[PDB]
Amino acid sequence: DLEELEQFAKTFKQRRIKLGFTQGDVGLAMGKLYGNDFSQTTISRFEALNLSFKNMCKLKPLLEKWLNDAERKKRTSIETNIRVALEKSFLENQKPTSEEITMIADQLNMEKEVIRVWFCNRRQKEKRINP
DNA sequence: TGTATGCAAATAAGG
DNA sequence: ACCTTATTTGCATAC
Repeated sequence: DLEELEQFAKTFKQRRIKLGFTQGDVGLAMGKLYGNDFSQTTISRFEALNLSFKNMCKLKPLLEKWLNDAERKKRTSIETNIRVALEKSFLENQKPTSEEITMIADQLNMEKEVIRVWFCNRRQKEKRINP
């Protein structure tokens, strides 16, 4: 429930730093503990209660565990120019075909997947511009 | 050097 | 497969 997490977040911040652990370590420690590591950003945000109640309830355990006991694909950096060609392409055809997508990943040196996702995100951005 | 944060990739859930 | 939709999560960078 509410306060329960309110506190856990706090005591966790104390114990963590006292034990000589940066959010950076804490994140990556869970890496060699569960598979998916957590960037410093997520750790910081969890401490500052800067996350959704659900995400907060989801993360408490994982962390809480780590605390006492101790006592995902890499983000593709879409470059400015590729982002442009992508935008150009989108302006011509919003919902590209699988093969078309493949064709683009081919001409733009990047993984096919990063493109399908971009086209889905773009269609989402588009909705926020024209409901 | 550690920590905060804005933008946007990537994801989970359900067709 | 692969979509929409809502949300989770990390890069990059300025305190």
